[PDB]
Amino acid sequence: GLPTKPGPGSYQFMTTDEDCSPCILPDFQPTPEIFIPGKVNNLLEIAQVESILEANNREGVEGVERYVIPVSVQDALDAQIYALRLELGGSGPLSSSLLGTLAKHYTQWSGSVEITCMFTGTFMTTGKVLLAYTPPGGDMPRNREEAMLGTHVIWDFGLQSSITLVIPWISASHFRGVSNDDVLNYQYYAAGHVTIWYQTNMVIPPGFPNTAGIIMMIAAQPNFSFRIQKDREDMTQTAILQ
Amino acid sequence: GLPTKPGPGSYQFMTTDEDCSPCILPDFQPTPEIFIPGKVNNLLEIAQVESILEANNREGVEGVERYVIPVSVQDALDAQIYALRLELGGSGPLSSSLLGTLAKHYTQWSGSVEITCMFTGTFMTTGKVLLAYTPPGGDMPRNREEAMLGTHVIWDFGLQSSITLVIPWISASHFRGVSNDDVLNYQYYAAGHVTIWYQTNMVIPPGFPNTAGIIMMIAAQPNFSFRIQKDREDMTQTAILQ
Amino acid sequence: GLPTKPGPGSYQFMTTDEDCSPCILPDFQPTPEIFIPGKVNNLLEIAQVESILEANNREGVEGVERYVIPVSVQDALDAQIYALRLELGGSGPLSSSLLGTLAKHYTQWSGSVEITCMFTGTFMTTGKVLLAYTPPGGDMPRNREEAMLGTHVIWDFGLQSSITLVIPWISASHFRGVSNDDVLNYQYYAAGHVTIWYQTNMVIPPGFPNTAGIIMMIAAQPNFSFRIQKDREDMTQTAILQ
Amino acid sequence: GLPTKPGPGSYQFMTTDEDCSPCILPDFQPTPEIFIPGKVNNLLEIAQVESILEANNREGVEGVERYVIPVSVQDALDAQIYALRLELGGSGPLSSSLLGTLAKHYTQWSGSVEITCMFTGTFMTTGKVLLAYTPPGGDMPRNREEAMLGTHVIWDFGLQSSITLVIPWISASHFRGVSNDDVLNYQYYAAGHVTIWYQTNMVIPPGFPNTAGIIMMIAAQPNFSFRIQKDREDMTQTAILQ
Amino acid sequence: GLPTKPGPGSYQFMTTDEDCSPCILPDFQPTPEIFIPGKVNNLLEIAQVESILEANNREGVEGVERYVIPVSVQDALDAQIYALRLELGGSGPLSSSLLGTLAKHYTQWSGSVEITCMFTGTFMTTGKVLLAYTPPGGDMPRNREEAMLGTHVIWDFGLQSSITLVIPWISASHFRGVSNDDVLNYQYYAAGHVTIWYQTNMVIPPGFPNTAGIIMMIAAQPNFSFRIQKDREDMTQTAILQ
Amino acid sequence: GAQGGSTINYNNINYYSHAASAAQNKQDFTQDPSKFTQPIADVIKETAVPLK
Amino acid sequence: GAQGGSTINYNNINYYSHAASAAQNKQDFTQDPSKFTQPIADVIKETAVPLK
Amino acid sequence: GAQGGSTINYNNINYYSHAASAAQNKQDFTQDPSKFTQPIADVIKETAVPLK
Amino acid sequence: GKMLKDAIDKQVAGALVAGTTTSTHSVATDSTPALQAAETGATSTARDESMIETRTIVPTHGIHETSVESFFGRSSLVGMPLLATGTSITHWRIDFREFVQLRAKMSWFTYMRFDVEFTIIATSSTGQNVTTEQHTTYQVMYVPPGAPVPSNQDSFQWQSGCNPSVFADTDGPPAQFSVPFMSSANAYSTVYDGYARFMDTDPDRYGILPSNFLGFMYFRTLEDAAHQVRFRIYAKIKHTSCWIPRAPRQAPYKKRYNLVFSGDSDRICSNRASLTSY
Amino acid sequence: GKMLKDAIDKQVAGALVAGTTTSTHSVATDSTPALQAAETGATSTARDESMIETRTIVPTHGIHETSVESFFGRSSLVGMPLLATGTSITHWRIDFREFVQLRAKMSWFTYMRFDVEFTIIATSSTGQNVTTEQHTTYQVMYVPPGAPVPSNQDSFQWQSGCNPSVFADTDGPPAQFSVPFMSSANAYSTVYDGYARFMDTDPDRYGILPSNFLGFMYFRTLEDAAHQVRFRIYAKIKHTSCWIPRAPRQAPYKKRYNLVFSGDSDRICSNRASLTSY
Ligand SMILES: CCCCCCCCCCCCCC(=O)O
Ligand SMILES: CCCCCCCCCCCCCC(=O)O
Ligand SMILES: CCCCCCCCCCCCCC(=O)O
Ligand SMILES: CCCCCCCCCCCCCC(=O)O
Ligand SMILES: CCCCCCCCCCCCCC(=O)O
Repeated sequence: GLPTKPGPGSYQFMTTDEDCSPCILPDFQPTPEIFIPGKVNNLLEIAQVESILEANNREGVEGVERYVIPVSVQDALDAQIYALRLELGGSGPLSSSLLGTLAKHYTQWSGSVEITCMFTGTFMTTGKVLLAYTPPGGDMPRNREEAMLGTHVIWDFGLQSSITLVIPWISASHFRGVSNDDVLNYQYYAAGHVTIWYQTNMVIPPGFPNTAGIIMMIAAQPNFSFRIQKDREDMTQTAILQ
Repeated sequence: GLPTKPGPGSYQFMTTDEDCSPCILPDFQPTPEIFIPGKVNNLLEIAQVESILEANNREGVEGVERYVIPVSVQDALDAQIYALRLELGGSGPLSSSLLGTLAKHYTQWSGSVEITCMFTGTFMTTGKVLLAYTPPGGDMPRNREEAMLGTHVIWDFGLQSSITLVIPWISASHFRGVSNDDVLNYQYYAAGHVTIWYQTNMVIPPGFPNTAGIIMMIAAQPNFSFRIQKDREDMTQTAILQ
Repeated sequence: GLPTKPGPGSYQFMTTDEDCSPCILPDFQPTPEIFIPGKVNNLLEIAQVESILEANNREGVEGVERYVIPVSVQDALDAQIYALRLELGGSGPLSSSLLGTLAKHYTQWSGSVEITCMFTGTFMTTGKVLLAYTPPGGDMPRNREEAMLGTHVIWDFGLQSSITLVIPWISASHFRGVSNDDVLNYQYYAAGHVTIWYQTNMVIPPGFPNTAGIIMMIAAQPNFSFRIQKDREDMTQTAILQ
Repeated sequence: GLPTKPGPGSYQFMTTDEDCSPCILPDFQPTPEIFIPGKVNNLLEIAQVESILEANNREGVEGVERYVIPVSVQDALDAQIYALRLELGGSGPLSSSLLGTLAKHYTQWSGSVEITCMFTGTFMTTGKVLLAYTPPGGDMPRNREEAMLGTHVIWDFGLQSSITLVIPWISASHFRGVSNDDVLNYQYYAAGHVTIWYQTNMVIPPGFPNTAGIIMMIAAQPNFSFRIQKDREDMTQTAILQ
Repeated sequence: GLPTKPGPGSYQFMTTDEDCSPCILPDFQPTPEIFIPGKVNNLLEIAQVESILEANNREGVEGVERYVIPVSVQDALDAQIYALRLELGGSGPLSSSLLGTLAKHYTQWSGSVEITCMFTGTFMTTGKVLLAYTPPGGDMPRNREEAMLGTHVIWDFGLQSSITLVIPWISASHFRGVSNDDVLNYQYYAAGHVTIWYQTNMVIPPGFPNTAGIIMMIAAQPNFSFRIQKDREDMTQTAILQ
Repeated sequence: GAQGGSTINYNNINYYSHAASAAQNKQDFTQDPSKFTQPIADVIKETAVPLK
Repeated sequence: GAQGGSTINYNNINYYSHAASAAQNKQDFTQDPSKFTQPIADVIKETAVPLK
Repeated sequence: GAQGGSTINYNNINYYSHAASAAQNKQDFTQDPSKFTQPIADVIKETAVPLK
Repeated sequence: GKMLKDAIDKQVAGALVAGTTTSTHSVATDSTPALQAAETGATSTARDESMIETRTIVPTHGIHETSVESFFGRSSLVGMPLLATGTSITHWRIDFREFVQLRAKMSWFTYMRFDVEFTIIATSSTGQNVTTEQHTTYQVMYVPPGAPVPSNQDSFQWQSGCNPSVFADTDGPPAQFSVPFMSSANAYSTVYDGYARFMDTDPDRYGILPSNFLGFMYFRTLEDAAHQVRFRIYAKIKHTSCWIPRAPRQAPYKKRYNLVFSGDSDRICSNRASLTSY
Repeated sequence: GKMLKDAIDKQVAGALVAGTTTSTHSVATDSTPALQAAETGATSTARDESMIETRTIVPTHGIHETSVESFFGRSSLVGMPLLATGTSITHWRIDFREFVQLRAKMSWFTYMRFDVEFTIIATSSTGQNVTTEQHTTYQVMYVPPGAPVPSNQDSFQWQSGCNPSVFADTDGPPAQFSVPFMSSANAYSTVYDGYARFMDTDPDRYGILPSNFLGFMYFRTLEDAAHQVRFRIYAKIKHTSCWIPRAPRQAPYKKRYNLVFSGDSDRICSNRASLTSY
């Protein structure tokens, strides 16, 4: 026999092993692969697809209505429409989206994200909106004067119903932590703020609905990636399923 | 010694292993192989051989008589001769044939089957018969009008004693389940119906036997195969044989 | 380390293993091989050497005399000299010869055997002898008329003292079983009969010895072989030797 | 399976093993390596950097002052400034330097060492100093007459503030022991003496500071090396750190 | 993982194993090899060096005197000087020599041996000596007439102080056993006798020392070798050394 | 075979001396079904009438 | 040998230094039965009478 | 390396997919001690006076 | 190297099932593929394409799971001798007829030529048959016909100078070994229409072909057992040639050495009340 | 590589048995193949073809199971020393004469040159000899003639600085090791018609060739044994040369170091009542 020295790690089972193993049915010949539409080779093809933010997460809003941010006729200038901490982890609105639910399976992320907004008011309803991205270091911008100092787009309601604010990868490091784990101070990875402001006002003809909606949508850009698989927090069980 | 890492599955015995193993008689030199007629390399050579269906499985029929379906002079038009659920599994008439007994050793099947019928009446006895195959979705056809809507052959009794109804592989999937396992809903794999009808009538000269027989025979076509070996249900023992 | 999977048969000791194993004296340099006469490479070189049958195995004959079959002046015609069941196993006369003792170490045999007989009467003593080999199926031949129907040689006593009856390999199968194991019905392998008869008579001058001898000798032909080593029955011990 | 013979040392864990081992994250793709200044490939690049000797190790001197050897105006001729046993081990002044702290991690050393001295008196302060290296065999030199018989440099205070005494590798063997382990008689490896003497005197203008300092510095030459890693004596713990 | 079958001898430790094994210090770089005089590659270079026989092993002789065989003026003719059983084993005079002490480490020996004798009498002392080697089979030769029948040299005392009797390898077998193990009858390997006789007489001038000495010396010839290492009998201990 | 479809492609490596030690053979061998299905002196082509 | 008939064909691979470590030899060596069966100065061809 | 002197010569054979699985690297890499010993804009050759 | 090329056989399972050619309608008196004659003993020659209008189907299904090698090429139980503690010795007569699954699989053929891989699992238990701890070597000795059988645990027959033996541990990995085709005949016989002996027609020697019987495996522990040991003997049939297919066994097996069956109720498939409904 | 080619020897067993040529009838006075003369000491030269009318037979049978290598090339028991708990030490004198099966197989030849593979199985048991649990290292030391023997379990001889030793576990896999041909002679001798010593003709040194005796194996446990250990020592003879075949042993063996036999009833095969019937 060939002299050998089995070493440490002998007979262990690692769940991420990449080893060949004997087939219990070595003569089996599977059914052919047929053409099926929509073959996926990499889950970042899904992450680049837009999905709707559960953006209207105010206490008391249930169901489909959590998907429409209110936008109204204002009686005061430069008012705020929306505020959102840029986070792939945690439990805020981004966490339940396609990108957010993929991020639940991963520990680290990098790359640019885009947010596409669609206005749902009547044809006759006009308005201009400021969408701002504030890099980290401080708090959420308090007024439109402070928010405009950051990356921002200005949206004119019109025939083209939707706008994109690209949130570019602006970062001290090549990767950030998905989670906000407190004991581990993963707030170190704070990724900034997204805020929405009235650039002029929502204006309506007499007797029209004085309230309309924005449907926010989010997706990853082609420069985006995830590392380190991890267990999804909110997919649990207390018993074996029967 | 060469450093190694024995992994999981070490020292297990799998009954389908394909491994070399030391010969307890390494100097033995066997007797030559001689020519013998009828060498078999693949059990689908047996499955393509016709065998007789135990088709007359009515309660009370014993022995050789279970192999002859009665055919009589009818006093009414368009009567039914036979009905059979197309099934390689279970315990109906197909289960005891050569193809059916091979199917007892396998879990899945695909391909076309043929049924050859031989009439055994006197030379002077005439008749025409309709043999129908109904694809699944409903019940057994209730009358010859409904059965004729399917795949079917029409048989004229004459010098050529026998007919073939080819039951073609008509199937949503590439393979079906052999068994009808209830807990697992293998009725999903229902494969249709075979029925036999009088196309005209059996007609005899005065004082001849008013009853004759069909001997049904079944075999696999060359497009047929089996997968997944499994234990035969009805080959059991309660004790070691002595 | 190289990933491995030790399988079944790990750490077993099989007595017929063919494996290399570490040498406890790896620097030793043995004495040269010198020429010695009579090198043996294969035990069938021994089996082709003639040896004497313990042929006179009658109850009461002891010692060297068991090696001489009596041959006498007969007072009746066509008398029998000897009878012997052709068997490499068991405990009859062939079992103690060189070929028989080698067969004790083996389970199966094939090939032709020869029996050489040497007459030991006086120069003046004459005779003719019939040596018969009867293929199996029945009993020992009862008279010289029945024995002559088989393979046989007729021996004339003269200057050339000896004769060969070649018992040719006549057999339904390529090999026979050495043993006559009853529980296993190895009598299936019955190999026939050898008998010796007076072809004329032994004739002597007045007052000569009226009894002389045949020394029977046996050996294997070059078409002979053995299979399956097995333990020798009669080489036993009840205690460790001291 | 390939026949094998696991030998001695099977399943042991040696802390200095050089073996490949399965990666628990085989699909991970690390962040790129960026340019960082000051990449170190070998700890002897650190050992060739000068560091300050904790040379004024007199009982009662604390803090930064342990780094300045006093030098004064003498009232007598040929006085001694400093004495130091040449030792990379133990606990004397060399032990806390960069070279000495690296030597704490190693068992054996070879090569030349250099000592650079910097005078810190006023611009107007003059002096000449004798720096001596005495190879082993005896004691520390008792007077400047005895010390001068060895390797030595003579230092003139002036514009170039510093001097080097190169302590050359002078040794019966290719390597010495770092430690002075008594039970093992590692005093066998005694490496000699370094002493400093007034070659003339320190001379000052009227009313200047009559005391100044030498800052001693040490480093390895390019012909220096260490062998056999060993545990650092003075880096201990009584409890797990929390 | 590669399928394997560890066999018998797994995990054993054999003291003569020739296997590679992991180095506990894989980065160590040893000191160079320097030139040293007298490098030995094979212990038979030592065995070919002459050493002094402890030849005067008479009861009562202690110390250096055991190295000088007495030689005297004889008052009778053809007297015996010395007798010695040719043996590399046992405990007689050859056992404590360089060749004998090497033979203590080995089980078997072959080859020619030479014995060199040096006379130590005064310049004026004359004599002739017969040195005999008797091959085995009988006893020690009893008189010079019997001893001369063997291999022998005749030594004339003179300017060349020394003589060689070559004891040639004369032997039924290629090797002999070193030991005289009684239970194993290693006296089978008896290797003969060496005896020394006065060929004429020792003759002296008046009043000279009437007794002088022979210093016997022994060594192996270039055709000599040893096999099978074995433990040295007389190098023992009752306790661990402290 | 790191996969063609229904083609298993194996290198049987026997480590022992006797051929009987080798693992099981994975070749597909020739099928002659007609020694059992058409065991008749005169061939009957499918399109012909069998008798006469 | 993945099988010719009665031909066992083996590659004896010794992993150790000493030839004595190798497994058993599977060669068939020359048979000279006649040094034992015909050990006589004058050859006697089968068709001849032996004596004279 | 069956021995040159102070030259260890190793064939690192990684059996696993990820480079991180490989054993430790035995190469000697370039030493630039002067980024730490001579970290000065103007080189000072040994035989010169350092200041001025 | 080419010498190592001798120990490697590249062997391929890529035989496919038959495909389907498209066909169209046929109205003629020329070609009558559906008319058959089962009297000849030939199976029907009619195919799909000649009976209905077919599409084209490219063959994709393999046949290898029904190759004779694959069908027999797995391990099955064939012997379960129990070693008691009173004598610490047992044996198993070597044939594949104690356990019905392998025997019924073999009943599809008349003559079979194969090699065998044997696998032995030993299990120790108490008198009440609950698993228990016992570490001991055991010895399996092949005893061929005519070799003297061991009568005790300490019999000097277990020397094994000429019988091959395997030694393994009760709580170690399973013993495993291969065996060439050993019959004196050129194949084994699954069924035998003859007598074991000349000059004898005893019913107990009808159907007994002694060239199928290669002898015995004998089993002891190397010391006297503290607990009973059960050996499970598995055989995998390999390198398989098969001739002459048969009607497979349908009635249950009753005896080890003959085909006796009950045959009280002559039927195999289940009954129904009417042939024209299920 | 060619260097690895040195460690591989391609070796072939393909020698066949002799075939048969067809022959026809012979009526002549020319050729008399059946007339023989056993007095010469030559075996009969007559063949099948010259005695009867033969068909042609192509040779198909191998001869390799009776090659001397195959006949000796398996392991057999040769020593069974028992290590008691009182001293925890035992030994076995090294020769193949305690157990009769290997000795009788060797008795077919005079001189034999071979290597040996030794295999040692250790088994622990109680005083009543029932298997028991005991995990301990043991040491087998080769003690050649003239090396001092250990007298206790803790003797400093077990240092083993020059004697080779094998250390293995009682409940581990069996120790196994090979040995070259070690005789001072150019072969071993199965039988010796001489004396062990000059100047001595004691019957106890007749037939004793001390060049067959290479010494002792000594056995201790590395601690004091709790239960007795039985070592079973197996030898497989390999790389075998054999000279001068003999009449094989027929009477049972009685003593380890000589050929003494009973010889009370001079016969080997069994008796019958009449030479002309069975
Ligand atoms: C120890 C020598 C290593 C040789 C083994 C190489 C791997 C075995 C070959 C397997 C060939 C069929 C695998 C496949 O392609 O499906
Ligand atoms: C670890 C290196 C792997 C080399 C072993 C390759 C397999 C051994 C060769 C066996 C040669 C004879 C086999 C045979 O054809 O019957
Ligand atoms: C299982 C494949 C065997 C390949 C391993 C061959 C031996 C490893 C190479 C070691 C190279 C450095 C050794 C050295 O020369 O010091
Ligand atoms: C233990 C080594 C030699 C044992 C030989 C076993 C060979 C078994 C083949 C059995 C074939 C006949 C099967 C049967 O009679 O039912
Ligand atoms: C333990 C290592 C060295 C032991 C040497 C064993 C060699 C045994 C050969 C025995 C040959 C003689 C056989 C006999 O006398 O019956």
